[PDB]
Amino acid sequence: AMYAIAFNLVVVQEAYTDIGAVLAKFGFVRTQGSLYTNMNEDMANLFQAMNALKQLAWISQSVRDIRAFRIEQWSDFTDFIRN
Amino acid sequence: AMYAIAFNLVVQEAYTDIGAVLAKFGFVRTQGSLYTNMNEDMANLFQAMNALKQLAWISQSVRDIRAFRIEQWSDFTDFIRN
Repeated sequence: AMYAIAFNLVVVQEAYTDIGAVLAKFGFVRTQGSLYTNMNEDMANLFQAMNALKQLAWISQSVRDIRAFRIEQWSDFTDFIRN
Repeated sequence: AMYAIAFNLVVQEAYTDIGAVLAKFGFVRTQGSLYTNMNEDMANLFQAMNALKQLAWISQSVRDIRAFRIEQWSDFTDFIRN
């Protein structure tokens, strides 16, 4: 299924870099904003991504809000908008 | 259900004007350039997208725009902030 991670930071580009690096290790790529998606893997993979983030000592003081969710009915409106 | 709109722009700026149109159909910016509405249906999302479409300049200045349903919305803030 399609899993997604979205967050709010308080820190910038470096933190976004280091978080993106941890998430890339589990197939989560920045798609549209501060939204990281993985269209392939399951919940165990999402949970390993979230454990890997926890490991980063500084993330608890830089992340205000972090959401993970399943995306369904992923739909492209780019053409619907470009007329 | 929970619906969301995510986009990539090229040219806070006109995030204001898109956000204003989307706020009219209950879509609020929640986490980045991600606008969410927990409440309404596909018809509401549809007229939100028509409302964007009518903006003259949005064709030049949107590269990618997705809409989708969110399920299993989960809060990992406590999970992380330990």
